[PDB]
Amino acid sequence: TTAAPLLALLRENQDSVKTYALESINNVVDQLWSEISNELPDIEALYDDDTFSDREMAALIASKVYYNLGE
Amino acid sequence: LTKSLSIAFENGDYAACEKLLPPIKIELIKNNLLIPDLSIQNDIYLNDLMITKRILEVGALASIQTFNFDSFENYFNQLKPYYFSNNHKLSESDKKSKLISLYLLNLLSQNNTTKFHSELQYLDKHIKNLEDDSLLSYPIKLDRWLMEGSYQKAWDLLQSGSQNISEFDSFTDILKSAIRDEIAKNTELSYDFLPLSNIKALLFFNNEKETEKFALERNWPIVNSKVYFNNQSKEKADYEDEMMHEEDQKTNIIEKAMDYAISIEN
Amino acid sequence: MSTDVAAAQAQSKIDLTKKKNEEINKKSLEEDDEFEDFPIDTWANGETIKSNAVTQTNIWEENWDDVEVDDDFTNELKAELDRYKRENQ
Amino acid sequence: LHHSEKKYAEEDQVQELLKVLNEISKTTLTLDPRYIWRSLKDLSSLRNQELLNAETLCFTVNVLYPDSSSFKKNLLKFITSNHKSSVPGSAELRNSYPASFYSVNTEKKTIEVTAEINCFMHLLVQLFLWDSKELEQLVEFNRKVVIPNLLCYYNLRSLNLINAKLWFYIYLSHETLARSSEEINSDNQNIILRSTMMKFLKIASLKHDNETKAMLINLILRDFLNNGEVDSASDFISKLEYPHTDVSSSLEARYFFYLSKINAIQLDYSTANEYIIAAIRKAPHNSKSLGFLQQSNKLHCCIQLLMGDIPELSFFHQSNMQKSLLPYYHLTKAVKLGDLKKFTSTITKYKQLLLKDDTYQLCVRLRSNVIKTGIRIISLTYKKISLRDICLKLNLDSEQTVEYMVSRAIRDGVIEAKINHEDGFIETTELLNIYDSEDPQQVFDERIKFANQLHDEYLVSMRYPEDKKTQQNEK
Repeated sequence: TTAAPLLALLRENQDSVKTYALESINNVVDQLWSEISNELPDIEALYDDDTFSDREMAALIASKVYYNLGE
Repeated sequence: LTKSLSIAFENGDYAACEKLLPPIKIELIKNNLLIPDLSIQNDIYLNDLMITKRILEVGALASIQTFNFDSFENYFNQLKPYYFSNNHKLSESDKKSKLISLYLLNLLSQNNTTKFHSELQYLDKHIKNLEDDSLLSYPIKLDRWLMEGSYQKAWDLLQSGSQNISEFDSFTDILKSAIRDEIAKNTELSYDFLPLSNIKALLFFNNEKETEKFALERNWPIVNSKVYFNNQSKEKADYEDEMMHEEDQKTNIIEKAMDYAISIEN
Repeated sequence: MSTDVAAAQAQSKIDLTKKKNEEINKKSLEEDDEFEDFPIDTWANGETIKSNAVTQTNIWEENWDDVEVDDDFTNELKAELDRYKRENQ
Repeated sequence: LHHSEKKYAEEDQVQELLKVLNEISKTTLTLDPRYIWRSLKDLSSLRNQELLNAETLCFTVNVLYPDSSSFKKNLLKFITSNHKSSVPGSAELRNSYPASFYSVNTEKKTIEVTAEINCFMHLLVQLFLWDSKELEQLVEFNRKVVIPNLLCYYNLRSLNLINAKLWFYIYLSHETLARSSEEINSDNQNIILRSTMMKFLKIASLKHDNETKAMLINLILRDFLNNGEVDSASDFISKLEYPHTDVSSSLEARYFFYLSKINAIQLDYSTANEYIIAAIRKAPHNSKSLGFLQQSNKLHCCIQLLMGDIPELSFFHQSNMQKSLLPYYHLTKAVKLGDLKKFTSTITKYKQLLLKDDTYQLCVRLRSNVIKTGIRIISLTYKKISLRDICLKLNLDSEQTVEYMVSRAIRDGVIEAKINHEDGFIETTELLNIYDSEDPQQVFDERIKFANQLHDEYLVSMRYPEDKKTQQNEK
């Protein structure tokens, strides 16, 4: 099955779901990466706001995606 | 709470649905934490999953009315492989049928006809072969008439679809606007000019204020009481010449010979 | 077998004990033969003769109006008489 | 009888492998050591099957195993126990020489190079059970052998080559169960299966091993077609990373055949059509790709209709079979006349066939293109033809109905025409002479660039046979 449940959680505008999205994605960052790349911009957005503590998590996840592609 | 969302939809108050959504999305997390999200299925899992899905079903329809397309798309992605798996494991609702059909119309108006054709493949194996129609004919038929290129047939079905309710009334307005932008593209190459009463008939409009507004969006003077399609074509060509993405696509003859010469001498 | 026939595919990339295993891998991943799906399933086969050189798989070249019936003998016959009727009216 | 025949058969099997282990460990030359295994696989299996298939069990004990033994034994029991027929001194001999496996590595067990030998063994059993057919647990048992061999023997480029066949059969056995019926096992295991092969793919990138990368790619792509979740197949081909250095000609067809399907469902039928002709060019054929090649022809004809310019009636007669292309010959004809009723009768008739071949989705659009290609013969035949005359021919509602259909097609480029509403006729636009335009300079550019590339390539490939021969043992 696709990553389609995982991407949907990020887009949701309630702040508690955005935190939650990365907790799931983090596990499968190396296993699915050609289906988690649509809402990679959602993950770069969360870094910009300093009201998240998930700045750390957003970068951690983000770097790894680029290497999986082979960049 | 999850329950209050569901009875608010049947009452007919969708403003009410709309204002229970912000608490609803926090408990929707709790519901996800209950389940292992499709990696082991149990029978205790389905009693936990009824709490999960319920939110998605009610939430999804209610978003269509309230103009919350991001949330409708979000609730659809979560919900969908649940139905697909095991030919239904239950994971079934009457409300299931309405969501598939309204979701096909959603893509089409955005002009993700690409995704429309992908999305179809999935649903044919899922329910089109097995349970026959969930009101899937309604999207598929519009698609056919756009690809066929008859806009009369398609416009006629939208007129009727707003004389019917399945929530097709909420997507007809969008697919009216979407069809109008598509025919302007076709009609640049077809005509050089038209009477203002002819453009009016063809791109479907009930005022001449609409027809000229539409013309001047496509940068076609309405002078002489005739349109002038060629005028927009000139300005698209200039836009391209200013960029450096169009100059090397052409490839000039000085460039072709010199690059030809250095392969040999290499 | 379409534009780029079966002959050029055996002469360019030579059939070897080396290549057959790989070819098995093509067939299997697709899943089964679909040469043998049709005469079991349908209990019918392809086109057959109608006058010879018109239909049926052959190295005989064919027409592009093969499917169209020969009523042409009639149509020229009717063309003469009908033409006298219009001119001499 | 039995004791002798199995004795000699086990010891021969070990020796042939030990040499191709050695062969690959001497520089890099990927393709040739591989090819040895492909010719061998076919033969090793048929020899094991004659004289009872417990000739494999002697080989299975004469490798260090993680858990292959249990799975193999079960089959013997079932056709009546053959573990008293294959017995030690003829099923277990390490000897004091290597030609039934080296004695020094076996005792020490930390220098052992049993690895690739072991991979070739597993494959033999999986194949016999694959012929017979077993599902569900068969997927589990295979899957349980295969992962240990990555993990007890260290990974090399050399290791990935032969475990590239191991991957094929797990993946394949799960897809056939999946299309049989959905099941609680199938939904869950699909997640693991999809992900694990995607995980090896970047590791293959890191290796720089081009053969390995191609095989994992082809397998992921295929699952998306089978269950219709092609919303993924699209994201998969946004990226490109498919190599062509150590990738076989047989594989290059494989990529292009499936790629051709994804392009058809983004409704770009131009590069779909490109890759299906392309797929045949790379493809070899003898008799063992006969199923694939048949479907290659069928897919080409669907694509050509989607674009709006008919293939010929002669086009199917000059194909060297029409003996399964008999539905798609009928499809060329039905679109061709501009006849709607003929399209209804055939699509219902051949419904099961269309469903199987993943060509049923395209026929919802090709219902639409009956009329669109119906126009294409009439506007071509007659340069100027009234709006009303075309209402005659294709039995269309209104004059205005004509204008709409044609206008779409010319944005898609099918007609190449212009409608004039003040003089009440459609005028099919000219192509003119393009000899006085800059168009032939574009065609040549394609030709020139490909030819320069061939002169540079040959010079490199002078050198390559010379290396192969020098390494090779005397003749």
